[PDB]
Amino acid sequence: SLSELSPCHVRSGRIMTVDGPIPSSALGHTLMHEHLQNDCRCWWNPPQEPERQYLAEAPISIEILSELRQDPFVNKHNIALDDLDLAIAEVKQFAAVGGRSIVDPTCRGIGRDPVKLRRISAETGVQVVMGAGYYLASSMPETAARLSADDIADEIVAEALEGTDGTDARIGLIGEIGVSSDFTAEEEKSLRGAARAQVRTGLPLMVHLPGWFRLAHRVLDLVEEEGADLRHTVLCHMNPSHMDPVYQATLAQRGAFLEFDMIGMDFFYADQGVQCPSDDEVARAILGLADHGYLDRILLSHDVFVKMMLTRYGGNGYAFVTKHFLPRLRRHGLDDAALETLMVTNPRRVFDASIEGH
Amino acid sequence: SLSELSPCHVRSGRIMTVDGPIPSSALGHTLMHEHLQNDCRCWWNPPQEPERQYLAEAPISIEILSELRQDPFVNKHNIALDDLDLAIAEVKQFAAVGGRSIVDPTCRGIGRDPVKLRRISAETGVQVVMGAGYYLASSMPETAARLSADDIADEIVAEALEGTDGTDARIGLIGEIGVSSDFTAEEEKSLRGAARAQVRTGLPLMVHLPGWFRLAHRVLDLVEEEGADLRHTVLCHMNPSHMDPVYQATLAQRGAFLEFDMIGMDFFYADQGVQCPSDDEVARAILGLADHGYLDRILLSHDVFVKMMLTRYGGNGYAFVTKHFLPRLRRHGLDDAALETLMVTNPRRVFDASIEG
Amino acid sequence: SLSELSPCHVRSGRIMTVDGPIPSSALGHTLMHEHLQNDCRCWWNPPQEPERQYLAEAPISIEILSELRQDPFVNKHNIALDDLDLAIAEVKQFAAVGGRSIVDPTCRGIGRDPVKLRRISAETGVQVVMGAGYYLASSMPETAARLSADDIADEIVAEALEGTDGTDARIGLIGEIGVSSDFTAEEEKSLRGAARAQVRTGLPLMVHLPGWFRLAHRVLDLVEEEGADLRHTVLCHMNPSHMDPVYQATLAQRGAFLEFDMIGMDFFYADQGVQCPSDDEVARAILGLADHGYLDRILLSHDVFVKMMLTRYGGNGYAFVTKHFLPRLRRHGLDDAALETLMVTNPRRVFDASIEGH
Amino acid sequence: SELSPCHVRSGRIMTVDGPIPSSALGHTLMHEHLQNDCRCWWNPPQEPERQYLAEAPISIEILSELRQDPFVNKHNIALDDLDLAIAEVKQFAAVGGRSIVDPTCRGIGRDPVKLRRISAETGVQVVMGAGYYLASSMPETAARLSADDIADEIVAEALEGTDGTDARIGLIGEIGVSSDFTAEEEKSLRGAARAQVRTGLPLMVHLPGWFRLAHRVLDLVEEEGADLRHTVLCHMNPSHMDPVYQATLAQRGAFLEFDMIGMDFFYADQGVQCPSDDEVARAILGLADHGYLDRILLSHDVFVKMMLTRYGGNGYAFVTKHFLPRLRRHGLDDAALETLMVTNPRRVFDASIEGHH
Ligand SMILES: [Mg+2]
Ligand SMILES: [Zn+2]
Ligand SMILES: [Zn+2]
Ligand SMILES: [Zn+2]
Ligand SMILES: [Zn+2]
Ligand SMILES: [Zn+2]
Ligand SMILES: [Zn+2]
Ligand SMILES: [Zn+2]
Ligand SMILES: [Zn+2]
Repeated sequence: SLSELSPCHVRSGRIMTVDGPIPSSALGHTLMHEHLQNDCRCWWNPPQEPERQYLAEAPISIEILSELRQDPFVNKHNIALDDLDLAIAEVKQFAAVGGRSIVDPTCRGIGRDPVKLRRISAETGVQVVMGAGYYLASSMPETAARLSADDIADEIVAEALEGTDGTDARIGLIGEIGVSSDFTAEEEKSLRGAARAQVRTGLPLMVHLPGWFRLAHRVLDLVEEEGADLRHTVLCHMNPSHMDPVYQATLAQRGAFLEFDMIGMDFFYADQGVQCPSDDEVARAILGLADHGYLDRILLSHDVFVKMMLTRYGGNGYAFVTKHFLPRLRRHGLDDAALETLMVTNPRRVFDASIEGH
Repeated sequence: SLSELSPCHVRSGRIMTVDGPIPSSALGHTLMHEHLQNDCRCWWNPPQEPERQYLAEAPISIEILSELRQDPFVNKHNIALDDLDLAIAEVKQFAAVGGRSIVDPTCRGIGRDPVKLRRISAETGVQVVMGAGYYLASSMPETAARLSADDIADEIVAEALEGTDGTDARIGLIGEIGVSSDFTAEEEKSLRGAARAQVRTGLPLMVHLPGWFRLAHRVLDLVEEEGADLRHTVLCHMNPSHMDPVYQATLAQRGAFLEFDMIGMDFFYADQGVQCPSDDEVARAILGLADHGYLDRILLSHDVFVKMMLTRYGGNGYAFVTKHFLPRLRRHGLDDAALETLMVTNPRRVFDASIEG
Repeated sequence: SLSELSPCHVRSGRIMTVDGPIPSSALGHTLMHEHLQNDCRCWWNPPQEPERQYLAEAPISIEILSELRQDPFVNKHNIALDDLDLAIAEVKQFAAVGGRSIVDPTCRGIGRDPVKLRRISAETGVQVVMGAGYYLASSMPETAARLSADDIADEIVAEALEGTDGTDARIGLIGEIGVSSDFTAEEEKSLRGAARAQVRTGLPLMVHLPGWFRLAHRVLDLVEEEGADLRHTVLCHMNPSHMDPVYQATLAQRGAFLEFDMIGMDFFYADQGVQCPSDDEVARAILGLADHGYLDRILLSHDVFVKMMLTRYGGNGYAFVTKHFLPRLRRHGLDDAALETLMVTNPRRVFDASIEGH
Repeated sequence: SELSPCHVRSGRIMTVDGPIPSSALGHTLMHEHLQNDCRCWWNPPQEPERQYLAEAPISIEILSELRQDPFVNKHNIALDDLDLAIAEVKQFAAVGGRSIVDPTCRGIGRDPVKLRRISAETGVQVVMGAGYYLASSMPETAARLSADDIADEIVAEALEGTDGTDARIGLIGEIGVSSDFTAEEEKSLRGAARAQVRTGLPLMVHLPGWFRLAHRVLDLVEEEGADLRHTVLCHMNPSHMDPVYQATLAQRGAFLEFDMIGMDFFYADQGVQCPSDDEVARAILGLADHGYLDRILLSHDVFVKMMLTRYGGNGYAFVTKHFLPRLRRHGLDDAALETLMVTNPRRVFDASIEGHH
């Protein structure tokens, strides 16, 4: 009969960062979905072609970038953000263009580390909000199998109230819960646990979608069924469904945030046989959603999750959305006020339910 | 006329390479539009902000590739393909995947050099066809002002029959004739001279178009009134108008080749404020044209023209179309017969009028 | 204090017809929006060109139908359904093809008459449901100016519980509430009173939209803030917005019924300068709405409201949707189950909240 | 030696009342039937509940049903009321109409005697067509006829007379091509095409509007050596949603005739629906936007009694009185309306008229 709400629940007016609560007004210019450190080794796509073996063991170098872009998971070096010093330098680029906060949804199974997040936040001066929960079935630890939906919910609640991974750092978002195109029983159990935790903690809920598929409405049905708040639920990886305006708009209508977290990402995922859309295509979709009154549901990010996405390795880094995509949205007809809404007001809205709509 | 026809005119069944004539059947798997060596200094886009000054004088390195992709012309090192050894290595990648010939439309003003082409063909074993004529106005030498359209046609005729740039290497195509969005009086004179040379030499004609505009029909009107053969006229840079199927299909109907020579190029040209389309968007356009029966008018290439487009500098190289785009077209529905038509039959059709449609 | 619910509220399982309550299961094959008798003289479009003067005064004859189709409101004889015997014969055609019920939304200002409706239901054997409330501004009674939103709600509640126009006939639907492209303060007051009546009586709410505009979301916003049930709110005249799938789908997602009540109407309204879409264009829009999972929100009717729409005058009559449009929907891809859903299940859903969705 | 005295390069047009300079054609309807017989398309109702729609004369109370199955009514499928035809045509002259091209040919009731009565009484100039229509309407005698025999007949009607009169044809046309494109219809079309070469008159071809046989039709016509720039493709209305199909046909040089303006019936016998005027207007705008305004023709194809104002139809003045205003609402200016109703019809019959909007 005790309340389990986070001291930084959506009706508190505060946000839980790895360094403690901050007023929602201090969030400022924000990147809603970025990985600062992680481990994607489980997604390694072994080259079966004899001609393509050199791509697996070699460290990222300028001469192999083209091939990596057509199959980023083929390279072992690429699939792990484990360079803290580089992470710090790359994040400083964001801070250099006004960046103030970063939401890191790296959860259980893919390298979440509060100790490392605090080091980055302290050295960069950029505020960091940490996520929680379980990812895709393949990344789930041996122990998850014995856990019930409520057991998973309990773990999340504890991280929002007590601490995480043996530290007193607490989460500020229940996030990047894995839902694959197969939407396995494990994943459903995981999502139900996250949704129940959303109700118990009052924290925003972020769900990883299989972007090239269309399970978003089924995802929201489940969240809604568990009693969670759709207006504080974020649907990740919307970029690939840019050509389905009805799909995207009806989702926004239900209240969920539509996160276009793949800005700048243009890879072809050989494994899945899917292509990331262009920024122009995404820009038009965003323009369409805004024209239909859903501007306050749109979120932008890069979803940096591999080394080749850092500028040091030829990538766009964490300052690309701010430096290059915003000007592109301008070219598509969006005004300054809209840009402020996208990078500042909407992120705040995800965490603060008292913020008026658009 | 007759005496001025190239030994390899479009009704000869032969093709003129920098190393001499070859039967059209020997052309094989081809890239219709690539620059092996060139000079694009005249297009350098000086960095306005003193904060981007480093992007101008610094050499290309993996750490600045993102910025360069948003403004390729800001970097001086990037705007000139001048390393022959690298050109040779990059071209071998194409040969390694079945590549047999490359058409280099580098013409006057942008660094055409028959000696270097011959070295590349010698060391790679890849057949090279050399272009000719004048490019965009800003690249034209001061001596071009004195030339009449006929004088320009005469120069082209001489390179088709006797030699080029002080060598005995003869051209096998007229082109990458520059037409800017402004279509200046000089560019018009240049194009008329090219069209007249097309009639006189009987060689294919290739025209550079400002891809983000829609001047193609005006271009064909002029080529046609000058008496040139539209069925052996190639319209370059069609990638940007992928969203205008009527425009593209009507051009194909008139008989011209639609060259999607920007496969793999995804830069944002800041100077002009235009964006290169994605390969998926281009693939859909190609499928559409084929659905309407215009498959025999489609050509593919990369238009490699700056350093960052080579694999050595993080780019796609000359083997990308073959290795990665053909599979993409396969994913879109084109069968193997169609891929053979695109990389072998069509290129042959450009140079040989006897190939059935 | 004390309940004001109609004996046939949406959770009653019954429906109020001019002849009393009937189980919702008895509604059957239904036309959700038809006028059996009405008066549209206040919408006459006088021909400025003296050459077209003859069309204004002349009676409807086969010789001038072409001209009338290009400007229906030019003819005085056309803008009033006043022949009860013809109405009865025309309605018998609907019954002749399986029709069981008709919903007549003719309200105050446009000729609502419970006496006539009863004679029609009596002689045709077709069940008739009567609407209520006020229509567009220009048709509103002088007295409506003094009425407050609550007074309007009170009038509607009285017709749902006691009787209407001096009779004991009670209403079964609240509506064909007028909302013009101008959405005047009076129309807003009218709609607010209607929505309050929806909450108090529990009866369905039907709203007239200026189809060629996009005010539907603003309409639902108002019905929503007044506490009314969007799930039993019908948005009329959706046909003209067939080319705006995002707009239509997002309205359906909010829960409102999308009424394509202009089936068969292909006139050009000279006055407004608007053109009625073709049945093929509408069929495609309907297919799309269904493809997106909104089939249970789709309603179909003719909105017969002028003499020229009756078969006697060369028009389609009341049996057109059933005899000709359903087959067209089949040619487009809909099966008999879907057709059954459109003409029976959905109409029942309008009046009965116990009907399962999907 | 077989050119009509009013061939397309003569500057003249052959009407049923003799030659007239092309400049005299004026405001014209390119495809209308003044008198005809469509009894062969009788679509009798096999259900008792629709038996009344068969032998009953058209009346106001059955119009809805007829619009859903035009051929179900006997009275409706024959324009045999000359007095009514005159009255209806006068409506067209009343709004500026000067000429009407009647493509009614062999098999569907062509009658020079009746056309002359109509022209004399209304003051409207009439151009008469020729050739054979759809397979199901060809006479038994056409079976033995070879393509050349068919062309011979057309030539005689162009130079000597028609059906025993001295009235001569001014257009070869409304040649029948069904969705099946039968052997007999192909022979008919080849004969028409050869006659186009011999007489130099324009060629008009009936197309199964809901299909896509136009390019195949133009292929045949072209190989028979006929003039594509004076070939008219009828019934383009139904392919309005295929801008590439329509634009490419226009690029080949043929006229695109939207002769079903105002026609909104559902042909139960074919299971096809006539498009709305708004949809057609959009298609016309698109073609003009891509520079094909000079290839666009408009008409009603009045061919059954219910299409006459007396029977609730639109009559022969609808295009002029109601569709032009619709085109204006869509964005076309007055000069474009002049181009559509006067200049283009003249272009059909006169090759000396230069192109453009
Ligand atoms: Mg002979
Ligand atoms: Zn993810
Ligand atoms: Zn992620
Ligand atoms: Zn170029
Ligand atoms: Zn080039
Ligand atoms: Zn209404
Ligand atoms: Zn109504
Ligand atoms: Zn016809
Ligand atoms: Zn006809």
